[PDB]
Amino acid sequence: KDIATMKGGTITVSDFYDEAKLESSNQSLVQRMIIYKVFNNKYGDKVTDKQVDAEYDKQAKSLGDTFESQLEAAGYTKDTYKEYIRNNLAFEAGLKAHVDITDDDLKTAWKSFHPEVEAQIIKLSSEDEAKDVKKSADDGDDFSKLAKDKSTDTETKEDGGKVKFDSTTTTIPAEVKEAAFKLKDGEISDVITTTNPTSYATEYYVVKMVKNQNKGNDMDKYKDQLKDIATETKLSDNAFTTKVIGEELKDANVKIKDDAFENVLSAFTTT
Amino acid sequence: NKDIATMKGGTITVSDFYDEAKLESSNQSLVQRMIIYKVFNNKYGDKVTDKQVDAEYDKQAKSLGDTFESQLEAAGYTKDTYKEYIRNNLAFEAGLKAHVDITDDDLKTAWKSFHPEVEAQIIKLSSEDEAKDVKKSADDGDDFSKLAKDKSTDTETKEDGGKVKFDSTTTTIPAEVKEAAFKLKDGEISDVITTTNPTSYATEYYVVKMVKNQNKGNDMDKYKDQLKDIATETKLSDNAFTTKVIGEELKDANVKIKDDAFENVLSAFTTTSSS
Repeated sequence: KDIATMKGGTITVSDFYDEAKLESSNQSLVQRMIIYKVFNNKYGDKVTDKQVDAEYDKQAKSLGDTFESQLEAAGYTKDTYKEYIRNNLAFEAGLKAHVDITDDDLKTAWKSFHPEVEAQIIKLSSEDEAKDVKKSADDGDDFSKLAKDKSTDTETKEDGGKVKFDSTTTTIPAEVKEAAFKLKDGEISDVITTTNPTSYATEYYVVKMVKNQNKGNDMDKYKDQLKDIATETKLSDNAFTTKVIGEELKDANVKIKDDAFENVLSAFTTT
Repeated sequence: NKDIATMKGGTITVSDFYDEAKLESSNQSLVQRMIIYKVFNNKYGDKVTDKQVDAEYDKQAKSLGDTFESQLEAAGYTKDTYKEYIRNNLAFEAGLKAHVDITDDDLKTAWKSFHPEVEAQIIKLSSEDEAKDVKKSADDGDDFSKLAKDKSTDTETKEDGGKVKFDSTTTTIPAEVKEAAFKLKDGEISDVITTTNPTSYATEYYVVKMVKNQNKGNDMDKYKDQLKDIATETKLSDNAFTTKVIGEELKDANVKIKDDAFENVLSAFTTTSSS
């Protein structure tokens, strides 16, 4: 009840509500809170604790030893950042449940798909460093040796910079996939400038092609994964998700009891 | 707690809303302001009257049209509730004012760029030719008042013969205008004057006739009441100032945050060790 007190006067949760319920930020909030609840009641069974754990783990290693404490900063606990993860997973489950892929959808996926290749990567923090490296590889230093000695991708460095990837591989920069796929077997890239998911990560890279793969004609060979890429595409359209969310709110018979949020769903329940 | 909404298996209560909202940064700031408002209201509230609330409401209302009434429903406010906001800011500023102790220096600064009240006439034109034409007219003769009535696009002043009274502090008059105006001797007509603003960006032109200029002289004591005013208004907008004052009043009110989720909400005002 009491959020704070002072000489003559108390501020309650109720007093806080009456103010907050006006704020735009809280319009958006109660919207999301309704959406999450509806999708959780419907698609929540499709999401497992294992997958929540998995997603937590993923993002945690991808965000430092400080993550634990970066959540204190964002007001979250562990168990409550999971709750957010569990909300997003059931949400996307729901969207996925409304995907019906078309021969067009597939064709679009295809047009820019590349199948899995084996390659070796050296990553450097400098431009000279990578320029210097490419000359080395030109001379004929063993790739794996240069990789072992130099690559700053500690992920791959001990293995001779061996990576496997396709057009969809997320951990690998776009400028890299771009250059790599061009290469014939045993051919070494030029230097490659890029940006990473960081927001400023201006890395450089050299690449050796181990096993390139041509995709051919009959797209049916890669139909299982084309279905996938295609599905991921739709899940990012707002025309799509708007519609889907629209449908599910209708399905769940959502009734706004507080006049203050009477308008909160209007973005969906409309023509 | 009340239900905010319901659906097939599931209710969202105010309580459920709270536990989520109390994390949001927006709501950090909110409970901050709400604590500050309450503290100043308990202390300086008597210094604010319903009349002054009404006054402030009225002011802003006429300054927005038939829009306003309905622009508040848009911002989630009622009339009764927008008043409560006005009453919160008035008691806030009351409190700040209560901590102003002006210095000889404060006054001196006010003085340095003060000009006392002058009587003048202003014609506003939306063209450059129009105003160039006008200045020749005033040069010829014809009553200033007449030219003002016929031409000035400032419907504010147009019916009065363009009579304005103002000083250095008058906000409704463009600074490039006050600049040119104060230079003028009595009965002297300005040159054309280009300027800005109005609707946050524009290019108006102005002609000015000086009716009664006033020199400020030496003894700054003559204008002590209004220098104190300018000075007071200056302090009320210093952050170092207001921070300190708000700091003090929270201390005075022995504010205790009962929900760990806002434990940090007053920290901007809790001055501590700095070496």
